[PDB]
Amino acid sequence: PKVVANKYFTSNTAKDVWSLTNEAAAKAANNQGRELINLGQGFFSYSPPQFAIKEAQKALDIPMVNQYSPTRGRPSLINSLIKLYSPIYNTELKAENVTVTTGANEGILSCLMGLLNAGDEVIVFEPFFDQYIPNIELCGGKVVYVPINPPKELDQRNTRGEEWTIDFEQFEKAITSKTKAVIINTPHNPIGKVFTREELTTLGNICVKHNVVIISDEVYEHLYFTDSFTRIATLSPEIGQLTLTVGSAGKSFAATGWRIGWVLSLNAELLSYAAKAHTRICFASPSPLQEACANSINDALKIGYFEKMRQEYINKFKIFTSIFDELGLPYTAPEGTYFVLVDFSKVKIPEDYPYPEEILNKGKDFRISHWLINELGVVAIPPTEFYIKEHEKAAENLLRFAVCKDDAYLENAVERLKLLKDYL
Amino acid sequence: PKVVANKYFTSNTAKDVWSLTNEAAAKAANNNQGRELINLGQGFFSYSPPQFAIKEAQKALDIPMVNQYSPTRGRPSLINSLIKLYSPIYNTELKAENVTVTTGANEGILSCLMGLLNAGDEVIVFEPFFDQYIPNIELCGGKVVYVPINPPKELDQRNTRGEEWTIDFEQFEKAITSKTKAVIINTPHNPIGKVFTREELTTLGNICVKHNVVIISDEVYEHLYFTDSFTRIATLSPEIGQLTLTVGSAGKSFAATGWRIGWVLSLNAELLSYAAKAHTRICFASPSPLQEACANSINDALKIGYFEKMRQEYINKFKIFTSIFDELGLPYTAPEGTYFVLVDFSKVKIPEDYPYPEEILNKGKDFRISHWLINELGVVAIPPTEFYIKEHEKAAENLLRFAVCKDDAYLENAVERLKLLKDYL
Repeated sequence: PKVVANKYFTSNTAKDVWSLTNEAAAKAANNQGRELINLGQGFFSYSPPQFAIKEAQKALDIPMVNQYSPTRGRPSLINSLIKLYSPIYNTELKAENVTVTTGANEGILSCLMGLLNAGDEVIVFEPFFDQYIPNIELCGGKVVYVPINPPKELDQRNTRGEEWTIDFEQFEKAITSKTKAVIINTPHNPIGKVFTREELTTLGNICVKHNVVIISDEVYEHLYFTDSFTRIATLSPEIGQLTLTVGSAGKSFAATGWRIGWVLSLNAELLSYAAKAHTRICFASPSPLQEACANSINDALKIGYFEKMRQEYINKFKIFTSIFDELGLPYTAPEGTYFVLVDFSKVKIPEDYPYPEEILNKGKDFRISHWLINELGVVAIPPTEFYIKEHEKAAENLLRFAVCKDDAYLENAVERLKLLKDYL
Repeated sequence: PKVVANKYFTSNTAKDVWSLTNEAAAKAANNNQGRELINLGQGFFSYSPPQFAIKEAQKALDIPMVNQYSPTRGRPSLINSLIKLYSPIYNTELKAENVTVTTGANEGILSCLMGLLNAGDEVIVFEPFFDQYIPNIELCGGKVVYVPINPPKELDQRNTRGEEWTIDFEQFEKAITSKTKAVIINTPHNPIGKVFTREELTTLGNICVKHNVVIISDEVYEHLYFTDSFTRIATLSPEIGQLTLTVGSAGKSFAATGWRIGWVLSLNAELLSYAAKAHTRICFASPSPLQEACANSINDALKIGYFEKMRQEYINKFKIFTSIFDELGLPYTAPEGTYFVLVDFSKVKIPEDYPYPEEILNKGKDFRISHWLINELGVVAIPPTEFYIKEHEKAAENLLRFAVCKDDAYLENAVERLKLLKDYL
């Protein structure tokens, strides 16, 4: 039959970067004698820590833990979060300041749905997280894009996080009477940038001045390599009253398939809206995993797991970034996350290399990623997918690498990438 | 500060049935002083899922990658078990493209609606409706259109059958416009317990193919039926199947409501793809360990007759429970499926001046009957008028919904307490 479906889906038919990257990989395994090395997957290749696994198996042995949890979450998990974040915020947080969602992505969607009215505007920073766009638009929202500008020096030397910056003048100028909120991602995916207390302080105050809700995506909150990680909500009472901070159990415990997340806010009424939306979207989040997470947070604090994970990742990047320092390719040292942006502009690719008709329209990186897969057998992600075409040139030379793999895998990627010397 | 939230939530402020019932049970626990309350208002199991499912779940957690994101449409393993389970039921060798895993049936129904709806579209629901249907439809820009499932005229004279509750199909078809995108059919029905027949579903389906209206069949209770057969509308005719999206629920099938794993199937691959795309944008991927647990639990269930075992177990639960209404002379609609039962309380002599909170004076009568029952007997039941639009409400104003998804002992204890109704004749 000829059913008319939602126009939002029928009018957006283009393959996305995963779909296109998977096809290229699919075919490049032709590289025979070689196994493709995938650094394009933004999720861990290994298992969650054993203590996490054990808590989940125990939880399943508790009859009612297998049934619907209260809509805002299991008290046990809301309590482990109260315990964990109360010291961080300097408040004796209560249940009203916490709400559990089915992962950070649906937690963000719950924030957007509880706050948006047809026509409303939401600002996002480029390179943005792919899910942000449909979440906002599916809630009747209009997306506004202000870039996280690269360093002019981006492709001559290795850059830092604080070198990618937002034009807070340009940002305060995108705010209108239709602006309901702004999504801020720190540590940033894919820049790895950890927004500073002042970069964040300015934003915070701008928004309280313009009464704009701050939806803060802090899923990589535990994965930072700077002396400190600043939470914009803990900056100044007024900012905190306008901030909804999202976290992820999956990214925290290397269990992306668990689908447990949470949203915290000092402004309980603001939060009630995300909570009510969550109730109407998912109703309740996975029960056995909520209990596992409640106990894992405690197991984690007791054994210094987060610090240990941060060191493991400092190591992983030491292993990985080394070949780029050797090859001469600049990159922005990650301040957090397990993502790294490498400039491939200096790589000499045949000006007549054969690319699919599907990517000639795309920015440069889509072709670089394609070549790299067919020629070196290494999968990397082109970041211009997280841009609006007109703001996209500032990164058409970059590639995103995800190092959430075990050390050995990373070292073998470094060896394969030595072939990048056959192209200066 | 002063932030304008979504008006949808700021406009719908009234307390729902759950809040009211819970409150009433609170102030009533005092009085009931030495009497524990009997809660038959909870629509979810009070016990653990079968030990075989529990074990599949703990085992699944030991496979590393099973703890990371699963493919957006579902883990192949679960899709395979679903293809294996339904291919014989349908009459096709179903493929991955006819199956899609969602985070429970509720969010799968939402995914279906979000993939098909455009601003202004209309979706028809049948009263009494499942609660989540309304916001799911409206949050996606839909306008809900209500058509009641009419109760038998003998409803409060004698026990009735699910088959006696009927949709007025001329009224239904007459409610279809060019704006009508889909209709939601829930069978076995929550809460009548009605198992729509092959004939009821044939006529419903033929009407839908005639007006090109998508059928969203909520069949989470597909395994919990007491009739000879359970008709799946999508298997009635190729034309009906092409307009149908059928929903299932791992939590309702395996007594595991906290797992949040469901699925949507359709012979129309393109129709299904829209539900899948929506799911991808709503939750991205469903819980991985539990999908794997479900993949295997489905295989275990077929090799041990688990679904048949649970049907018998529920036939017994109702036999235990309904027997008191037979002895008391209170008519009910014998359930044809589900673990819900609608019982008529119109005969109960509740004092005409009995006090009720201002909050429920405007509510259908059943809300007050529920209030009274909690206070005077310490038994919790839900007023089904919550699942009606006010203008169609009357037809169920004398009913109370009970849910027997409790263990036999608890049910037998409920029966003993309910004998007290004898004093109110």
